[PDB]
Amino acid sequence: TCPEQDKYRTITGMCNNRRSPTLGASNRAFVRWLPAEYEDGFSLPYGWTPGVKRNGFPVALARAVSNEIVRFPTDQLTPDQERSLMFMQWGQLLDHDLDFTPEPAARVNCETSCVQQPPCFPLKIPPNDPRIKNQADCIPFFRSCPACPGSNITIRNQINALTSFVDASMVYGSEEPLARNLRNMSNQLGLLAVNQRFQDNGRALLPFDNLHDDPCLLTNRSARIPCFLAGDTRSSEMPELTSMHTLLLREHNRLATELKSLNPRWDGERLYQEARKIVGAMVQIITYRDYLPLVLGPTAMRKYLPTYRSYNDSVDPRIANVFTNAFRYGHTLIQPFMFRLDNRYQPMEPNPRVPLSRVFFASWRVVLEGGIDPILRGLMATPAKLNRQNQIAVDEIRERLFEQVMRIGLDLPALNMQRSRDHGLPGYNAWRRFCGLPQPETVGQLGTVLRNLKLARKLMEQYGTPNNIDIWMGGVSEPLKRKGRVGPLLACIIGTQFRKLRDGDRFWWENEGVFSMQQRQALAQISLPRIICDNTGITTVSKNNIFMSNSYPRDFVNCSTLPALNLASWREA
Amino acid sequence: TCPEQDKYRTITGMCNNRRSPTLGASNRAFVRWLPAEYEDGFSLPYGWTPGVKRNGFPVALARAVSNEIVRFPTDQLTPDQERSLMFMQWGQLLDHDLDFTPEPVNCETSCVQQPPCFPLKIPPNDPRIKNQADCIPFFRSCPACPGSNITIRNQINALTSFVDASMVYGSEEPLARNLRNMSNQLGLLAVNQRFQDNGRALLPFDNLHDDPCLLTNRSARIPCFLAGDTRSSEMPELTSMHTLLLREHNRLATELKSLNPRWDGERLYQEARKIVGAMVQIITYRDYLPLVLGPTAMRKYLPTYRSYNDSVDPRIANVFTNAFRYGHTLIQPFMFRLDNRYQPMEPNPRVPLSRVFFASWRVVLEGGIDPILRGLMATPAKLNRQNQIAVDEIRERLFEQVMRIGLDLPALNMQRSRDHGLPGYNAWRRFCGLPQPETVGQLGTVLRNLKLARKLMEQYGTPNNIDIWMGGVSEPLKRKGRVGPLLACIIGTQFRKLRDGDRFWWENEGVFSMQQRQALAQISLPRIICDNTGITTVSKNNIFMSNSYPRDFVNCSTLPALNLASWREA
Ligand SMILES: *[C@@H]1O[C@H](CO[C@@H]2O[C@@H](C)[C@@H](O)[C@@H](O)[C@@H]2O)[C@@H](O[C@@H]2O[C@H](CO)[C@@H](O[C@@H]3O[C@H](CO[C@H]4O[C@H](CO)[C@@H](O)[C@H](O)[C@@H]4O[C@@H]4O[C@H](CO)[C@@H](O)[C@H](O)[C@H]4NC(C)=O)[C@@H](O)[C@H](O[C@H]4O[C@H](CO)[C@@H](O)[C@H](O)[C@@H]4O)[C@@H]3O)[C@H](O)[C@H]2NC(C)=O)[C@H](O)[C@H]1NC(C)=O
Ligand SMILES: *[C@@H]1O[C@H](CO)[C@@H](O[C@@H]2O[C@H](CO)[C@@H](O[C@@H]3O[C@H](CO[C@H]4O[C@H](CO)[C@@H](O)[C@H](O[C@H]5O[C@H](CO)[C@@H](O)[C@H](O)[C@@H]5O)[C@@H]4O)[C@@H](O)[C@H](O[C@H]4O[C@H](CO)[C@@H](O)[C@H](O)[C@@H]4O)[C@@H]3O)[C@H](O)[C@H]2NC(C)=O)[C@H](O)[C@H]1NC(C)=O
Ligand SMILES: *[C@@H]1O[C@H](CO[C@@H]2O[C@@H](C)[C@@H](O)[C@@H](O)[C@@H]2O)[C@@H](O[C@@H]2O[C@H](CO)[C@@H](O[C@@H]3O[C@H](CO[C@H]4O[C@H](CO)[C@@H](O)[C@H](O)[C@@H]4O)[C@@H](O)[C@H](O[C@H]4O[C@H](CO)[C@@H](O)[C@H](O)[C@@H]4O)[C@@H]3O)[C@H](O)[C@H]2NC(C)=O)[C@H](O)[C@H]1NC(C)=O
Ligand code: HEM
Ligand code: HEM
Ligand SMILES: *[C@@H]1O[C@H](CO)[C@@H](O[C@@H]2O[C@H](CO)[C@@H](O[C@@H]3O[C@H](CO)[C@@H](O)[C@H](O)[C@@H]3O)[C@H](O)[C@H]2NC(C)=O)[C@H](O)[C@H]1NC(C)=O
Ligand SMILES: *[C@@H]1O[C@H](CO)[C@@H](O[C@@H]2O[C@H](CO)[C@@H](O)[C@H](O)[C@H]2NC(C)=O)[C@H](O)[C@H]1NC(C)=O
Ligand SMILES: *[C@@H]1O[C@H](CO)[C@@H](O[C@H]2O[C@H](CO)[C@@H](O)[C@H](O)[C@H]2NC(C)=O)[C@H](O)[C@H]1NC(C)=O
Ligand SMILES: Fc1ccc([C@@H]2CCNC[C@H]2COc2ccc3c(c2)OCO3)cc1
Ligand SMILES: *[C@@H]1O[C@H](CO)[C@@H](O)[C@H](O)[C@H]1NC(C)=O
Ligand SMILES: *[C@@H]1O[C@H](CO)[C@@H](O)[C@H](O)[C@H]1NC(C)=O
Ligand SMILES: [Ca+2]
Ligand SMILES: [Ca+2]
Ligand SMILES: [Cl-]
Ligand SMILES: [Cl-]
Ligand SMILES: [Cl-]
Ligand SMILES: [Cl-]
Ligand SMILES: [Cl-]
Ligand SMILES: [Cl-]
Ligand SMILES: [Cl-]
Ligand SMILES: [Cl-]
Ligand SMILES: [Cl-]
Ligand SMILES: [Cl-]
Repeated sequence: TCPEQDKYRTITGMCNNRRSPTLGASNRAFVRWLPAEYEDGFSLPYGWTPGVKRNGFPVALARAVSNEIVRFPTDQLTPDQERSLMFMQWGQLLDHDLDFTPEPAARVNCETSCVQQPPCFPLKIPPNDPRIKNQADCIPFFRSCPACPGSNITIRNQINALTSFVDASMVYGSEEPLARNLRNMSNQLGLLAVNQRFQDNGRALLPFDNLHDDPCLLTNRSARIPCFLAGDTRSSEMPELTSMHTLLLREHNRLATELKSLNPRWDGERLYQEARKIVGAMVQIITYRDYLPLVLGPTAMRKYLPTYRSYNDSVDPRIANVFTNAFRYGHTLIQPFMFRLDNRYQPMEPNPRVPLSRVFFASWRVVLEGGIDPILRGLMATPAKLNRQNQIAVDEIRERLFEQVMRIGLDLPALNMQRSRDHGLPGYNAWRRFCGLPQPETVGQLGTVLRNLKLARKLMEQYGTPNNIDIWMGGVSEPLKRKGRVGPLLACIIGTQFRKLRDGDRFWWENEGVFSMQQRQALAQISLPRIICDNTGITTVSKNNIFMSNSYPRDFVNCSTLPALNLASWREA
Repeated sequence: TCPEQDKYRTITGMCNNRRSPTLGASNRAFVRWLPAEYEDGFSLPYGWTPGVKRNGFPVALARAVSNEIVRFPTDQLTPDQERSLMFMQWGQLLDHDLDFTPEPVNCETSCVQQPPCFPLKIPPNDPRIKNQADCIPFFRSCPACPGSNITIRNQINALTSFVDASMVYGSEEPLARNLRNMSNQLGLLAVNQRFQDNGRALLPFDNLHDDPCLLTNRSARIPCFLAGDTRSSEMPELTSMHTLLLREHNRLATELKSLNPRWDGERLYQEARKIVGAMVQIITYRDYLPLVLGPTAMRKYLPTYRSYNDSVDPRIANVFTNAFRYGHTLIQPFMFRLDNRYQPMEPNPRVPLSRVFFASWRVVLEGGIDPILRGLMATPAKLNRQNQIAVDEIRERLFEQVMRIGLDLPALNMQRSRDHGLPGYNAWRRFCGLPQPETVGQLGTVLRNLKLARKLMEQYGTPNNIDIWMGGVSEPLKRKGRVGPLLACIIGTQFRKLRDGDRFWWENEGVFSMQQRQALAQISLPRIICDNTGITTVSKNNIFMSNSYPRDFVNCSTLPALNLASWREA
């Protein structure tokens, strides 16, 4: 059973909820907000058996839907005047705090075969594909690991390998073996392990991982730079993400250092926990104070996230299956380059803009092409992409995803849609209904909902009914909320999820007993610009709201102008 | 994939809901309305490991709770002036339409706590069981995902959730074909080939490996019956109702053959089955449930039907399997049999319940079903009172004749809720939007009974830990109902989903013609008894309320029969 008193989070999230102690813990099934919809009722995804209809209509190929609706010419790309690319990157990093859906290891081999045999669910290629002319080819896809393998009885559900809580588990890990390996066990300073072979202008980099089949090595053979080791396994997927992970590692070590000065008699354990506790609170505050309001807009923010009252032990904090797909809205924010800038915020030469298809798993570009400062600068001073109904997502992810390290480039929009079918998620209208929103039955009604009859027509041509529209596709097709970057449906799902992660987290930073009133006063002062200042060689940063500020010099200030975190109230006699 | 058109229910309930076709089908996990509460978070029930507390307090022995709170002296028993014993029996029969939770080696003879056994420990100073090294046998319910460290243990419903008379027809296709008369093209159910009840049909016999009905008598050598549900023989009153509905099927198939001579056996079976199903729905929702819930809760939880809603989940909830056991408080300690003058039928007009369990011989050799049905109609149910919860015939002597020791059904109810990982009273109160008492004083207010509140806190320590059955049946009854607010909410909520989420609900456009629905509105359970037994005087009005001979009785000739005119075809 659970300790009747405790001071800190467990690593796995076990015991956050004392009455049902696995809720929000790692390696458990997702909760379902709606009953699953599988071709055979309990296991096989729609699109599995050729010729089998969904709810009266043919299943559209995920790749076909991507081609006809998501595809757009890259020269048309609209930059978001009101959002930085840091808005995109915080979303990915946050996602990697919340959910990871494990797949079986490459092994019959889904990566090299186009045979549809468990556990493979390859994406078929439509006729007249702009890229893949051989229709006997396919895009690789492994089905998500089931919670109960080989069962006839259970309705297939998938697994979340992370703690659902906003607890910085992407830094500290969600399993105890990994969480100990991430720590510096050389001394009693309560530090996280740092790279022993390289530094970034004197500052720390993430340790290297020891992988059986390391993909970062494939991106540059001569460089011989492996993937990094972090709390989450996807830390090296793009260098912008790596940058944020690195930034938070440093911030942990900085805090543990300052707490050692302040409380000299604290051992390594106490320093680690207390630093971890703060980093967690900082991720909560940036997310709920700065990030989410700009996702949802002010109306939805009031509706779905009213003022915090207190912890409610009857609120289920698990990640919902649908959330893993809906929170992928952020794929519409992705620019087709990685932007690097020098200390004058000027294109850092020789390669200021690297195509995304050449940065995936390219840990070598962090170690050998100037560290994280140029990348963080690019995030702060470049605009996000804007989602528009005829410019949904760029070809660097739709045509060339992981191009360097796979037999064929993937299509992330199409994977989003195959994945929703794999997970047995209901269609657009079922989720509309779940959210208390009107459900369009006809092309005209869908036109009204989308304020776009052209797009409504394309969707009905693919899907036949709005009942069958894949949740991602429908969600991101919707016109955006005032001062937000999602439509009503995604607002509802995302809002609902984050409310539960807050109200049902016993260690929420505002919950009575977690922090003293003076510590909460102090924590209210933190910001992400400040964290960049404290832990990089950057001295000019974005004005608050870092997710909106996107134009040099107009939206920038000196580091000296910003309030630091005062750790005075953490001192003990 | 589901047939895009169909006329009749599948046997398994597959394809009722076309978007999620397993919903309400047989042999699937229960739905959870709340997250499970297990000692280890995912599998072990509270009370499993000695010394491990629940939510700050020791776990009370289920048998101790039964002894201190459920036990009452049988001479104090209060009869319900407003409810027949038929009200009790229809509840059990309906339950056997909705849910059966299957179990799996050594649990029947061993008191060692080793999976899958979860034996009930005996407290000191037990009124009945003096040997503290003994125990009450208990098998844990089967898990949906055996041996998993990942999944939160959930249990299985072997029946169709729908109100579809699956206790008559079966919930699996092998069994459903064996229940049919495949000798001819009349669409009949199989009847007993060795015995009759004054010329009328009895249920076939089952072929069981370990048949308990044989143990009851022994010289009589009468095995258990075979029905849609495996529990048909558990008491003869239940057997009577099963038998009654078998006859009613065969009667309807007969009349439809006259009316439509060119219909084959399949068409007759399905069309008769369709009617019997509608009759079970109508008696349940029109006659039964209003008297369970009372008029307030009935309006709240079961407003006027509109139409089928394919987004309503019709699965049975895990908690319902335990909450709907409220009907154990309605059970009288005798089986009552009456002759055609409604007078004690000799020999043995009142048999102790501990001598009727699995006693199929008493149907075949002691006068058939007419005396039993008469006893149900003309005897009062027991009334649930806070100091008279459940009788010792089920608390002390359950299944005494057919196993090594008498069971305690109230205690099993409570061990079972822990087995299933159900939250305690307050979590369910909260789920229902009801106030959650934290102190003995608040619990006194809620129960309108400070004495009972004190006893419960002595056992449980907090209202958070009170077992759902125990808490539910402790609550004062609603005006003109026989459950409190919490059970009203759970039961009401469940039956609303079974109605609004059933594609084959009898009022749903397209199931029956408008003329067939006019005709079906006329059916009643008294009528069904008339049509299919040698009984000619039956209960008035609301059979579940009518409980006193002659005051509440009428002649069969006074009642309208079911007009099958609108079932005729060219
Ligand atoms: C601590 O947090 C608990 C969880 O709250 C939910 O999650 C949090 C994060 C917020 O988003 C909350 O706003 C959200 O509600 C709270 O407990 C919940 O309280 C509500 C209100 O009393 C309870 O609702 C009641 O549910 C009864 C049972 O029926 C429910 O379940 C069925 C199957 O699950 C489903 O068919 C029903 O639709 C219903 O589901 C609820 O729907 C309503 C509205 O869409 C929601 O408000 C509920 O959250 C849903 N619950 C679930 C579990 O999915 C109903 O009978 C009852 O409504 C009846 O009475 C009211 C007036 O009395 C009438 O308006 C209405 O006509 C109806 O007849 C009510 O809806 C809910 O079950 C509780 N959840 C749990 C886990 O117990 C706590 O209240 C909160 N405590 C504090 C101090 O803040
Ligand atoms: C756990 O935590 C500890 C403490 O925080 C980490 O210790 C650090 O290890 C790294 C790498 O293993 C060291 O970096 C190397 O530094 C040497 C020279 O060290 C000197 O200069 C430092 C510069 O600021 C200075 O801090 C050092 O002072 C400390 O150490 C001395 C002597 O032990 C001690 O007495 C003092 O009191 C201080 O504690 C010292 O003056 C440098 O030569 C190395 O160069 C490498 O890289 C180059 C390429 O640029 C390569 O070409 C070289 O040949 C070589 O490979 C390297 O930069 C760092 O000095 C350590 N810091 C401290 C505070 O001890 C430890 O790593 C953590 N473990 C894990 C797993 O994270
Ligand atoms: C057909 O039936 C559908 C299900 O009906 C339910 O069961 C039947 C038998 C009745 O009891 C009925 O009353 C039940 O509703 C029905 O769909 C349901 O419609 C409601 C209302 O639109 C939906 O509730 C809304 O849900 C969203 C999402 O949150 C829910 O899920 C989370 C996670 O599980 C829970 O924590 C929440 O408590 C919710 O349960 C909510 O965001 C939303 O509340 C917000 O918006 C409303 C309206 O503005 C505000 O009043 C609130 O304060 C919030 O701001 C609602 O709670 C429900 O999800 C939905 N269920 C399904 C399965 O879709 C359907 O409408 C019926 N249709 C017809 C045609 O008859
Ligand atoms: C490479 C990828 C990115 C590069 C910038 C990227 C970005 C984001 C943002 C901005 C997100 C949210 C705001 C976000 C969320 C989630 N993603 Fe996505 N993403 C990249 C790559 C992937 C890939 C590949 C997947 C898996 C696709 C598949 O179905 O096979 C992916 C998923 C997700 C996801 C679900 C996570 C999970 O539980 O497994 C998000 C919530 N991303 N990304
Ligand atoms: C013998 C038993 C009965 C009568 C002589 C009897 C009566 C009822 C009524 C009147 C019910 C509803 C109003 C009702 C519901 C449910 N019961 Fe209960 N019951 C008798 C015996 C049992 C036994 C034995 C069990 C199982 C005991 C255990 O848990 O160890 C039992 C259960 C149930 C039940 C749950 C059924 C399931 O899903 O498996 C009801 C809904 N009854 N009974
Ligand atoms: C088990 O079943 C047997 C029947 O198979 C039961 O035996 C029966 O007991 C009754 C007791 O009244 C006998 O009734 C008697 O019948 C005779 C002849 O008409 C009559 O003279 C007596 O006055 C009385 O009415 C019945 O005949 C007898 N049947 C047989 C075949 O022996 C037995 O009692 C059952 N087990 C029990 C209840 O312990
Ligand atoms: C199947 O149905 C037939 C016809 O309804 C049953 O046959 C009758 O059986 C009774 C007694 O068992 C006989 O006395 C009648 O003379 C038979 N009637 C006819 C028309 O043949 C048959 O027994 C049924 N089978 C089962 C298993 O119930
Ligand atoms: C692979 O990594 C090497 C580092 O090992 C990167 O480049 C090297 O190539 C640059 C390209 O202009 C040279 O200017 C560098 O001096 C050189 N560095 C070393 C140590 O050899 C190389 O560009 C990477 N390859 C690709 C195609 O990106
Ligand atoms: F640890 C993890 C990181 C990323 C994931 C991703 C989840 C979505 N599906 C694709 C997965 C990436 O798999 C890859 C990527 C590059 C490769 C590779 C396989 O073989 C050699 O080069 C899974 C596990
Ligand atoms: C689960 O854990 C138990 C208890 O230690 C172990 O005996 C069992 O073999 C494990 N099984 C699986 C399938 O993970
Ligand atoms: C039923 O008919 C009988 C005659 O068989 C008659 O005496 C009796 O009064 C009728 N009604 C009632 C209520 O018993
Ligand atoms: Ca987490
Ligand atoms: Ca049924
Ligand atoms: Cl879901
Ligand atoms: Cl290293
Ligand atoms: Cl905040
Ligand atoms: Cl368009
Ligand atoms: Cl700078
Ligand atoms: Cl439940
Ligand atoms: Cl037989
Ligand atoms: Cl009705
Ligand atoms: Cl025996
Ligand atoms: Cl009392």
